[PDB]
Amino acid sequence: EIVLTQSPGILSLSPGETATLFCKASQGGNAMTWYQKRRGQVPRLLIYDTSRRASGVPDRFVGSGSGTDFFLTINKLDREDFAVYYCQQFEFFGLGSELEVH
Amino acid sequence: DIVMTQTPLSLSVTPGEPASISCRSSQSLLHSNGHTYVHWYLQKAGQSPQLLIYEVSNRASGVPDRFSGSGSGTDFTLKISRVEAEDVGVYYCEQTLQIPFTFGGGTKVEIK
Amino acid sequence: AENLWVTVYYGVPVWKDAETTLFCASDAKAYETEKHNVWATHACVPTDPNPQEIHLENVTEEFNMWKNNMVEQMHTDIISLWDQSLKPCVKLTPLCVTLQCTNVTNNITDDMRGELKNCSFNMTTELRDKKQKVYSLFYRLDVVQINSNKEYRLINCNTSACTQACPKVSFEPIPIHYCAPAGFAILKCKDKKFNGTGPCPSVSTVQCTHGIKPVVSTQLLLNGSLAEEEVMIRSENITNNAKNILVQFNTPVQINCTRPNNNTRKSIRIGPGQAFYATGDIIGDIRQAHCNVSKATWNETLGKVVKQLRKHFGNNTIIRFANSSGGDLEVTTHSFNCGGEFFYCNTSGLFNSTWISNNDSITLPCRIKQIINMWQRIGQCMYAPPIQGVIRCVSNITGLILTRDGGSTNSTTETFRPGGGDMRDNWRSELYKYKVVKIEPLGVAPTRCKRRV
Amino acid sequence: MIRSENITNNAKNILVQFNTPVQINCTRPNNNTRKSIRIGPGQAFYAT
Amino acid sequence: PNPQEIHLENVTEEFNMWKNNMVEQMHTDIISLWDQSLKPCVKLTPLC
Amino acid sequence: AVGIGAVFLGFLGAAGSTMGAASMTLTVQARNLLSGTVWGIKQLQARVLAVERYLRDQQLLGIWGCSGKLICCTNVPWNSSWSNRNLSEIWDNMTWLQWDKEISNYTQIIYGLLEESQNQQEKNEQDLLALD
Amino acid sequence: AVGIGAVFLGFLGAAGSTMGAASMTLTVQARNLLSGTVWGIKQLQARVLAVERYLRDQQLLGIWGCSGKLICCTNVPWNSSWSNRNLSEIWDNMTWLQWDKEISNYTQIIYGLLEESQNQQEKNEQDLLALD
Amino acid sequence: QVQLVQSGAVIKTPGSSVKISCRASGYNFRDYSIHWVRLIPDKGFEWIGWIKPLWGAVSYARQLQGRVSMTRQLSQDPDDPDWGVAYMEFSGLTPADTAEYFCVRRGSCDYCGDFPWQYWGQGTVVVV
Ligand SMILES: *[C@@H]1O[C@H](CO)[C@@H](O[C@@H]2O[C@H](CO)[C@@H](O[C@@H]3O[C@H](CO[C@H]4O[C@H](CO)[C@@H](O)[C@H](O)[C@@H]4O)[C@@H](O)[C@H](O[C@H]4O[C@H](CO)[C@@H](O)[C@H](O)[C@@H]4O)[C@@H]3O)[C@H](O)[C@H]2NC(C)=O)[C@H](O)[C@H]1NC(C)=O
Ligand SMILES: *[C@@H]1O[C@H](CO)[C@@H](O[C@@H]2O[C@H](CO)[C@@H](O[C@@H]3O[C@H](CO[C@H]4O[C@H](CO)[C@@H](O)[C@H](O)[C@@H]4O)[C@@H](O)[C@H](O[C@H]4O[C@H](CO)[C@@H](O)[C@H](O)[C@@H]4O)[C@@H]3O)[C@H](O)[C@H]2NC(C)=O)[C@H](O)[C@H]1NC(C)=O
Ligand SMILES: *[C@@H]1O[C@H](CO)[C@@H](O[C@@H]2O[C@H](CO)[C@@H](O[C@@H]3O[C@H](CO)[C@@H](O)[C@H](O[C@H]4O[C@H](CO)[C@@H](O)[C@H](O)[C@@H]4O)[C@@H]3O)[C@H](O)[C@H]2NC(C)=O)[C@H](O)[C@H]1NC(C)=O
Ligand SMILES: *[C@@H]1O[C@H](CO)[C@@H](O[C@@H]2O[C@H](CO)[C@@H](O[C@@H]3O[C@H](CO)[C@@H](O)[C@H](O)[C@@H]3O)[C@H](O)[C@H]2NC(C)=O)[C@H](O)[C@H]1NC(C)=O
Ligand SMILES: *[C@@H]1O[C@H](CO)[C@@H](O[C@@H]2O[C@H](CO)[C@@H](O[C@@H]3O[C@H](CO)[C@@H](O)[C@H](O)[C@@H]3O)[C@H](O)[C@H]2NC(C)=O)[C@H](O)[C@H]1NC(C)=O
Ligand SMILES: *[C@@H]1O[C@H](CO)[C@@H](O[C@@H]2O[C@H](CO)[C@@H](O[C@@H]3O[C@H](CO)[C@@H](O)[C@H](O)[C@@H]3O)[C@H](O)[C@H]2NC(C)=O)[C@H](O)[C@H]1NC(C)=O
Ligand SMILES: *[C@@H]1O[C@H](CO)[C@@H](O[C@@H]2O[C@H](CO)[C@@H](O)[C@H](O)[C@H]2NC(C)=O)[C@H](O)[C@H]1NC(C)=O
Ligand SMILES: *[C@@H]1O[C@H](CO)[C@@H](O[C@@H]2O[C@H](CO)[C@@H](O)[C@H](O)[C@H]2NC(C)=O)[C@H](O)[C@H]1NC(C)=O
Ligand SMILES: *[C@@H]1O[C@H](CO)[C@@H](O[C@@H]2O[C@H](CO)[C@@H](O)[C@H](O)[C@H]2NC(C)=O)[C@H](O)[C@H]1NC(C)=O
Ligand SMILES: *[C@@H]1O[C@H](CO)[C@@H](O[C@@H]2O[C@H](CO)[C@@H](O)[C@H](O)[C@H]2NC(C)=O)[C@H](O)[C@H]1NC(C)=O
Ligand SMILES: *[C@@H]1O[C@H](CO)[C@@H](O[C@@H]2O[C@H](CO)[C@@H](O)[C@H](O)[C@H]2NC(C)=O)[C@H](O)[C@H]1NC(C)=O
Ligand SMILES: *[C@@H]1O[C@H](CO)[C@@H](O[C@@H]2O[C@H](CO)[C@@H](O)[C@H](O)[C@H]2NC(C)=O)[C@H](O)[C@H]1NC(C)=O
Ligand SMILES: *[C@@H]1O[C@H](CO)[C@@H](O[C@@H]2O[C@H](CO)[C@@H](O)[C@H](O)[C@H]2NC(C)=O)[C@H](O)[C@H]1NC(C)=O
Ligand SMILES: *[C@@H]1O[C@H](CO)[C@@H](O[C@@H]2O[C@H](CO)[C@@H](O)[C@H](O)[C@H]2NC(C)=O)[C@H](O)[C@H]1NC(C)=O
Ligand SMILES: *[C@@H]1O[C@H](CO)[C@@H](O)[C@H](O)[C@H]1NC(C)=O
Ligand SMILES: *[C@@H]1O[C@H](CO)[C@@H](O)[C@H](O)[C@H]1NC(C)=O
Ligand SMILES: *[C@@H]1O[C@H](CO)[C@@H](O)[C@H](O)[C@H]1NC(C)=O
Ligand SMILES: *[C@@H]1O[C@H](CO)[C@@H](O)[C@H](O)[C@H]1NC(C)=O
Ligand SMILES: *[C@@H]1O[C@H](CO)[C@@H](O)[C@H](O)[C@H]1NC(C)=O
Repeated sequence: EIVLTQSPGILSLSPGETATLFCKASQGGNAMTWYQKRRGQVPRLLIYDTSRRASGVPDRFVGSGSGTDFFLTINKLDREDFAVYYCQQFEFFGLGSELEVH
Repeated sequence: DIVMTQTPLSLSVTPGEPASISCRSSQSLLHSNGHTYVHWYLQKAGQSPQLLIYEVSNRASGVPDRFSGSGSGTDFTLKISRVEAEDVGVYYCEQTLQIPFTFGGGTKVEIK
Repeated sequence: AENLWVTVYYGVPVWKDAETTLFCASDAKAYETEKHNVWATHACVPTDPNPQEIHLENVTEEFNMWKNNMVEQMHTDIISLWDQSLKPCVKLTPLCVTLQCTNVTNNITDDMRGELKNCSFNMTTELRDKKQKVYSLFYRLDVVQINSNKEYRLINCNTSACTQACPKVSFEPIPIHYCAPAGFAILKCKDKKFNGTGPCPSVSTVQCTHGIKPVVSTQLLLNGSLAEEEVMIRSENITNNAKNILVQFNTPVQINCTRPNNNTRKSIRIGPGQAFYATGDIIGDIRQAHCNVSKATWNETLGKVVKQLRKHFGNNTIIRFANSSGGDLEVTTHSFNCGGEFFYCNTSGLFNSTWISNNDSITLPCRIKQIINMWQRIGQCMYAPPIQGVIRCVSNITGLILTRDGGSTNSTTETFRPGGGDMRDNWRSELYKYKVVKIEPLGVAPTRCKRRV
Repeated sequence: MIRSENITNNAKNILVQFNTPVQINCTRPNNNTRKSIRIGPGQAFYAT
Repeated sequence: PNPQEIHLENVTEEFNMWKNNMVEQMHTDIISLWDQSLKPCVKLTPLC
Repeated sequence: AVGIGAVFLGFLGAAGSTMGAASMTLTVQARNLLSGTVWGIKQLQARVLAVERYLRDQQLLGIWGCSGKLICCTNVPWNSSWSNRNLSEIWDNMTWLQWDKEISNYTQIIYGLLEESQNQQEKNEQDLLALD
Repeated sequence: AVGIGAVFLGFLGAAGSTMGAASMTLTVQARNLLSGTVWGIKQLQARVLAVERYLRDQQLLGIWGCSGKLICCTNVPWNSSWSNRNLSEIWDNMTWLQWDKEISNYTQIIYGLLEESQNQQEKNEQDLLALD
Repeated sequence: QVQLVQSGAVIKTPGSSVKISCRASGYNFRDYSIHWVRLIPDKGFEWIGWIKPLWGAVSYARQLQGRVSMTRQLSQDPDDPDWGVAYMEFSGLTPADTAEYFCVRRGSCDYCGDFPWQYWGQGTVVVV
């Protein structure tokens, strides 16, 4: 089975800054998807195929990396973006990192 | 009238980092004869403007690869790859597709 | 010297990838059978002898079979000429009458259930005033209960009145040679080791493909295009669970499907010149239609595909099989055609094993359905008529259509399961060698000559 | 702009085309719930 | 008008009228346009 | 004997060979470029796409100096911003499919250059003929 | 700079200009002359009317001395009963649409004169080549 | 647009069997797969299985076999052929199975696997 490990756990910041999110796989040569779930809402898609964007996603969301390392860098943090962020490869999900205000 | 808008207003660039100056027209600039009629000019303050990039994604007879032209219809980007001390000045975007010829508002680049 | 000049060159070998409309080439030997006993034997083009399969030395070409076209066009037009052979045939509207059905005369045991219903109804004759009282026979998968007494109706009578199929035409597969039009070549990959994607370093150009048999089987592909040396498995991302693994194996496994009821036909007249063929009496015994494969041959073939599957999932992996967990009647079953009647078998004595890294026949109990809703369109079906006598065919199982099982645990086993699904996956076992390129002459190259004045 | 054929003819229409638009606001205020009557096999008929 | 029927002097040509074509095509299409003039016309089923 | 099937190749025969051996036989790709009730309209829209895209290549060829000559020099110089390759390699090093990737940006600049270099040469032929 | 959209006109661009400025650019009307279940037959009978009336003009051009040369002198003299105009005017006074009214009776006399003046020139080229 | 409407929340007993509708509308239902994702607290997301609704070919997870069953119902009328409904019968519940159940769908995206699910359901919470 592919297992996915999210690094930072709770990443607390302030709005306006830039956060990175590093997710580590266990099988190289695949895609990646990044799911954002706010508090008490329906989750939404951000990234697929490690680089592209969903329908109606601002261009401050960008993800890169290949092999077994995959980064999701968010520039110019809003107040809405403090949510849980999920990795997903083929069926397996990460446990989810959390963004909190400072 | 067609509008030539230039982004950004002014850039303070480091020598070596790739710089980008963008300009957008009101419509596409591809003509049936086979050339894209979007141009780019260099002007020093107190000096007459000189042509840099004609028929974009092709260099002129005297400019190196420090300047580049790319983009598509209605979206034009001038890319300055390697910055020298002589790279400072005001750049202009201008169309030679239709009459009249409209110019950009001007993009100043200075030294740090 | 350095004053190089442009010289154009017309008629120069280069190609780009493209997609345009291809056409048939039916074999000329099948032209003797008169006036469309199968679809598309007068409609499209007579073939050529000895097609110029010519090698292309020192050529590599990036093939693909999953994002390939011409298996999308082949699914499109075969739907369309299936509709071409039903517009002459008789619409079967006045059969939607409230039937009255009893058990067929048979030794009704409580363990078994009635496979054939009697269903005597009323139907107009050729005169508009009189109404004859005729009887027929119907399978249990064609009648539902209108709810003392017990009166049924046809299953498709809700929402889709649909045509008969004329017994002049025949549903047998004839070969179809797809040919490119003028200005387009068809590259054929001659590599004996070639999965789905990837550069094929030995190509060859044809103008017409080899004989493709359009068959309709969901699982257990039939009658076509065995492999060269090994048993080749091929997919998209093999760590994905929604993309089928089209196994295509090397030696064929002979299947022996039959139907042993005699099933005498009779003709009920709907109106003026519109006959309707219903099965009358059945002579002999009421026996279940089945299929056979040799257990010594089939288990040996699963011994091959369990070796090549370990090349993608590592060794010491306990590979097991199962029997297609759920679905409709045409995907949980081995659904195929045989002589003009539509068998739905039960591959659950086949795909049931487990394998660790260290003369008799298997009988598959099939069942027959008469109305047919291939490709699941909204307002169509096709009442296939009965056919006389015992029906028997012999086919080669050539490839399976497996599907992995989407685990999320730290297990070792990988329970593969068969599943038909989309009908395109049958034709991707025939059109993976071929891509279609567009010949693009009129190149340009610099050399040292100038047009003198 | 008004435009016609012979304007001293009476059988040729005068296609007036005017310059600023006049906004029309047509409506129908019945709610008019639909229902489906089945004619036969797969032939629905929608009646109010 | 006036189709150019023009002579061919010093020309002999091996004709045939029994294995001739175009009397086979003429029988083919006159059957077909006889069927073209019956598809608009009314089917006469309820007279039986 | 004389006449063998070895060097007398077929359609797309030299498709991997170098340009100096592909321009030896260009006629074999040239002559197989035109010849070779709803599935008759799949025959019609396959035929009038073949004769249309053949005439389109015979028109772009026609308005340059090359009517049917099939190999012809021209007058435009070869600007090294296009290809920047040596001459002594690209007739025995590369192959034609490797060339078509190497130049595909710069077509429709060459095709636009060729028409003006012909029409300038066309009327200048008339001005030479008009004075005498 | 070099390359402007002023004098580089488009399709039918010089349609009111004089003949001496319309014959400067004839290629722009030349190249936009071929390229650019019942409404597909409105596509078919629009396409095979375009490629047919293009070939008809390429045949009447072909059987004169002008294969694809697009401007070519000939040998027939200009009888003044046709036009009776001065030469020094009709390249800078008139325009092409004013010319097409001024001559339209006398075509199919010129088109008949051009074929015989070519075929006489064609076999006389052979009789010069045959004796030597 | 694409809309997936689920069913309301339920209260079940250990040993019962839920049924969670997922009515799809706004696209052709005979083309795109429908998956089912269960979101458990303290465990993250978890997959269940898809249903290719042309015929109804399903495939479940490995650790949920024998306890889940997904059927579908198509739209058999040519006056309205886009809508449809998928189901899920999750049998043999447990107090360790109380979670939120989502029906998803892949995006019409063509560079895009079956798993990057674009449009989601509203979410059905199930308490045991
Ligand atoms: C595709 O093909 C497969 C393979 O045959 C089919 O699977 C079989 O389905 C049948 C029907 O459900 C199964 O038959 C049933 O088996 C049960 C288990 O049998 C064991 O236990 C009984 C005592 O309980 C022993 O006598 C027996 O020897 C076994 O040890 C039985 O309990 C069932 O019998 C009960 O029901 C019948 C009918 O009501 C009564 O007559 C009986 O008296 C009793 O009450 C029944 O015999 C069979 O086991 C399956 N095969 C397997 C699991 O390998 C698929 O069904 C078929 N596909 C489709 C779609 O049908
Ligand atoms: C299942 O497996 C298949 C194949 O086995 C994978 O499909 C390939 O996926 C990769 C990566 O997603 C694709 O590569 C991408 O190609 C795009 C198109 O490039 C075309 O043109 C080039 C040049 O001619 C060809 O070499 C190429 O093959 C294509 O034909 C590019 O736009 C992409 O670049 C973008 O993404 C990368 C990485 O994010 C960035 O670095 C770039 O800057 C750019 O943003 C990329 O190169 C490839 O085309 C796919 N097809 C094939 C046939 O290989 C599936 O991804 C895989 N799926 C899963 C879920 O695992
Ligand atoms: C895989 O390929 C095999 C190839 O052998 C194929 O088996 C053959 O199928 C054909 C037709 O599908 C069978 O041919 C029939 O043979 C019987 C007995 O000879 C004939 O009576 C049949 O004629 C019938 O049809 C005529 C026209 O409709 C009627 O006028 C006539 O009265 C009959 O009703 C027909 O010729 C053939 O017997 C088998 N078997 C062999 C060994 O050839 C098999 O069907 C293919 N599998 C699949 C799934 O397609
Ligand atoms: C389906 O049900 C029908 C309706 O009963 C069956 O048809 C009828 O079967 C009976 C019994 O065989 C026939 O009756 C016999 O007729 C002969 C000749 O008239 C007579 O000598 C016998 O004494 C007996 O009466 C009957 O003719 C026959 N047909 C009709 C129209 O009633 C039919 O057999 C059933 N289907 C199958 C497959 O058996
Ligand atoms: C794949 O194989 C399994 C065997 O492991 C099949 O399961 C068996 O299916 C039959 C019929 O579906 C079941 O018989 C009936 O079960 C129902 C209740 O589900 C009952 O009402 C009937 O009286 C009868 O008992 C049988 O119990 C079941 N066995 C097991 C162990 O699950 C399955 O059907 C096969 N799949 C296909 C597509 O053939
Ligand atoms: C799928 O594979 C399994 C495992 O091989 C098969 O289960 C086994 O089937 C055999 C044959 O019925 C059972 O043998 C027993 O034989 C005795 C004496 O002949 C008889 O009294 C029993 O009633 C039974 O037939 C064996 O116990 C059984 N094993 C298990 C664990 O169930 C299964 O039959 C295969 N499926 C099909 C459709 O063949
Ligand atoms: C076929 O038509 C006959 C003739 O009408 C039907 O027979 C009658 O049916 C009605 C309605 O059930 C009864 O009230 C009459 O008593 C019947 N008469 C006779 C002589 O049977 C018959 O029901 C129709 N259907 C079938 C299946 O036979
Ligand atoms: C059309 O008729 C069919 C046949 O009865 C209907 O299918 C059954 O509908 C009942 C509703 O009470 C269900 O309980 C059965 O399970 C259905 N049968 C099957 C095989 O699914 C169908 O619902 C009717 N309507 C439409 C729109 O098809
Ligand atoms: C089909 O074959 C090709 C070529 O062998 C495979 O492509 C490479 O396979 C290796 C094997 O792990 C990967 O590491 C590479 O990333 C693949 N791509 C490239 C561009 O080298 C391909 O994986 C095979 N596909 C299947 C389903 O087996
Ligand atoms: C199926 O039933 C038919 C009908 O009886 C059988 O055909 C008969 O065959 C015998 C000799 O074989 C002839 O004398 C009869 O005239 C035939 N009857 C008809 C109606 O044709 C046929 O033989 C049976 N099938 C098999 C395999 O025995
Ligand atoms: C399927 O049926 C065919 C023909 O009915 C079988 O082929 C025959 O097999 C026997 C047994 O070895 C031979 O004696 C015959 O010569 C074979 N005939 C032909 C025409 O091949 C075949 O063996 C059967 N296969 C299975 C698995 O039952
Ligand atoms: C089923 O398999 C047999 C065995 O391979 C096929 O018979 C071969 O047919 C080809 C076609 O010309 C011959 O070249 C081989 O010599 C045959 N082999 C044997 C052992 O007879 C048969 O064609 C396959 N298909 C069908 C429909 O029966
Ligand atoms: C449309 O406009 C034209 C041009 O202005 C008109 O043509 C002339 O109009 C005058 C006005 O009285 C007449 O005396 C002339 O006889 C017209 N013809 C010519 C050739 O000069 C035309 O009448 C206008 N039509 C309408 C309906 O207003
Ligand atoms: C027209 O009538 C329909 C039918 O009552 C109204 O639709 C209802 O709207 C209420 C809330 O607005 C819902 O609770 C009902 O379920 C709806 N019924 C149906 C059948 O959809 C509709 O609102 C009316 N039109 C207007 C403008 O009020
Ligand atoms: C007839 O078929 C029904 C179908 O359920 C069955 O229950 C019944 O036992 C059969 N036999 C008789 C005599 O009704
Ligand atoms: C199937 O074939 C393998 C191959 O060696 C053999 O070992 C085994 O006994 C066969 N029979 C089974 C699994 O019933
Ligand atoms: C699995 O076994 C085969 C036996 O042929 C061997 O070649 C292969 O290397 C083994 N796999 C690994 C990962 O060692
Ligand atoms: C063609 O242009 C694109 C961008 O305009 C560039 O990426 C590519 O490298 C160019 N092709 C060649 C052969 O240089
Ligand atoms: C052409 O001929 C007609 C009568 O034959 C005559 O009226 C007309 O004036 C002529 N055209 C010119 C331009 O002279």
